[PDB]
Amino acid sequence: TSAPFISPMTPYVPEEEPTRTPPSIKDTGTLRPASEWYPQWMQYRRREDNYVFWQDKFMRCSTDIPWAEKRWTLFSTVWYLVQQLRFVGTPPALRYVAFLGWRALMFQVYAAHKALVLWQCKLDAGLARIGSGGATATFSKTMALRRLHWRNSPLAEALYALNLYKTGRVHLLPPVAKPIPRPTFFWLF
Amino acid sequence: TVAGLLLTTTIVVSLYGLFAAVFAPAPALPVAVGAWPGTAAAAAVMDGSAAGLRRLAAGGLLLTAAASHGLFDFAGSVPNPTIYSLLNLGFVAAAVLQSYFLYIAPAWGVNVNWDTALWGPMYGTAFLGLVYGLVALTKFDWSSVVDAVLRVACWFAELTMWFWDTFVWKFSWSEKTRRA
Amino acid sequence: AAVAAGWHLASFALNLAFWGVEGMPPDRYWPTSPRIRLQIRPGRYGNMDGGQRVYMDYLARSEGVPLN
Repeated sequence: TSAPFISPMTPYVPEEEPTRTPPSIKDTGTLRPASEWYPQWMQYRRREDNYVFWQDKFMRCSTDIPWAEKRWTLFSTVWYLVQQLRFVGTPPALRYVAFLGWRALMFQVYAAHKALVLWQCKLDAGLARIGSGGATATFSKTMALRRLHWRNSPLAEALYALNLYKTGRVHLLPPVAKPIPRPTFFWLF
Repeated sequence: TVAGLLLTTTIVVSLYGLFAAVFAPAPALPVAVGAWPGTAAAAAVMDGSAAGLRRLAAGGLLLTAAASHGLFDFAGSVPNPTIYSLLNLGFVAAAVLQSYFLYIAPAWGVNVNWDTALWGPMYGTAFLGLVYGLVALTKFDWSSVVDAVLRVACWFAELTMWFWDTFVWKFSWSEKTRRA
Repeated sequence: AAVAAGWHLASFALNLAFWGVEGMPPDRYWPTSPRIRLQIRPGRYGNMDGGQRVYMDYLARSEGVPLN
């Protein structure tokens, strides 16, 4: 207990200001695009409770920007050229066509990822059998969902595969992946 | 100020004269091939009557070097700011007198251009002593020569502005006008 | 010759695909009136009282009103 005055049973871990803006309100944690104007859940709440849509817009766009997204660096003053090309030097029609193509591609990518996740759950259910040796052909829906939402680091899935193949225990899962902060160096980037 | 530069340059020059005069045995006088192969001291070696002369010159140069170092690091506050006025005499007058000797040296016909370690620091320190007489004579503020720089720069600027407005492009044309 | 003309034609087609200002937001380093951006305002001299008259028809000359 390095703390002289107060030391609760849980050690204090410092909190720091966030470095990136949160996911919007509309996007899923997955790879599939969103409904592109109105989320589907907006239909199951009272009209007087859906001010959170436009409020979240006002927040991400103007009001709570984390002071780490307004850092002037040598990298951002060239990304400015790129973005200004895209926003002022291109006609909106070509931008629209590229938008449609990108949406289609991302939908196909999501379908592929979902198939891969299902195959992964089969393989892990199969390997836990060799692991525990006996009856369990089971997997965990927890791990399937965590794989579909990109919540595991690779080390976590490796440790989980080993734990399954050696002791079964299909309900013992790695803790969670924590969010990646925004890299900064100096005036450089 | 230029007093410090004066004295520290006399330091450097005198100590280098010492380091080049007390580390080498002696230079050699050119033989001047075919110059009266008999008498007239030609096609000979330098004598043991001048090496000690060179060392005495070097010792005097070292004493005045240490004297200049003392005066420099003493009057760096320019403890006694005004006592050196006595040695001021000794530091300058003789120096000028020194030059006088060398100024009569071409009259006596003594050759000073051939050898390096003897008359170089001679004329150097003598002229530097006269120049210290100057630094005490007109009292360069170390910001007055900068003022002369600024004076000549302002004069040349006023010349080039006239040259421009007369022969290149009119200042009324180049500059923007307002109110309309 | 065909290639050297097709370059200009591609550039012209690209400029045509713009069609206007729909999609272009405002900008404060570049107003639409050059006089605001360049700080141009008349003074005192050269002011004729009946010059305003002329002003009007010049506007009427370009606002295309064939009355004039």
